[PDB]
Amino acid sequence: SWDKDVYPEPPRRTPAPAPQTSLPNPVTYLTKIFDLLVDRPVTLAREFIEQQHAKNRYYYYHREFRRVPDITECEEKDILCMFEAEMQWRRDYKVDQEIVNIIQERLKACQQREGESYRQNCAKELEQFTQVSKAFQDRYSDLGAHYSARKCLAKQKQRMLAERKAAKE
Amino acid sequence: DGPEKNYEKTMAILQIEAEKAELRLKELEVRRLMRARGDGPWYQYPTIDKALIDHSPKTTPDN
Repeated sequence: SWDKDVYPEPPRRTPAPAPQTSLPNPVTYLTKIFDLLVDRPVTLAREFIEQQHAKNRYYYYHREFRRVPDITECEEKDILCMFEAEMQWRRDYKVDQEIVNIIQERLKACQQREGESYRQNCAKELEQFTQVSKAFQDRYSDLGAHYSARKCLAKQKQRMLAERKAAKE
Repeated sequence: DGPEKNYEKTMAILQIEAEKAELRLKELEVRRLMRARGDGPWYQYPTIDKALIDHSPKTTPDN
């Protein structure tokens, strides 16, 4: 259901069953018992419920907000423009928080899946999380509990002044 | 209701309150200037009415 591009899953490499002993593997019998006593009734119930859902098929939509002029293109006391820009900035802040959440989910999934080789096999995920975390900390950090778009603008201006000072040295 | 109703109501409320704040600052400045100069309709402390002056031949010629 979820876009596999957003949440990448490596191809599943499952070893084939190659028993060498002649003893009856209790795991196989237990799995068959489970599939007979739980899976079948659960699947039948899900089939019934999915039929009922398909009988009454309705839709819900993802609301899309158009881009609005930022706080940079906003007069000193233009309360209307400032309100629009502040709402857009808060929406962007929420979206960036969710982006960081997605990256963290990727990192956790990689850490669990790779088992004992997570340190070497999740370097790419660690790098992606480091990049996103540094970007987020540069943008949304130290603002405080009363953060506003004007405060990010001020922090960005301070950072750009520091960059200019470094470049001129 | 829809999320846009609160949005537009907030915009209207912000416009009204900003106009109120600007008008309050304007009123304070206007009152200060009128009190300092006394060249407006406010703070016009009364003076002697010139209709009381008697412009008639008095007793002494030098008035």
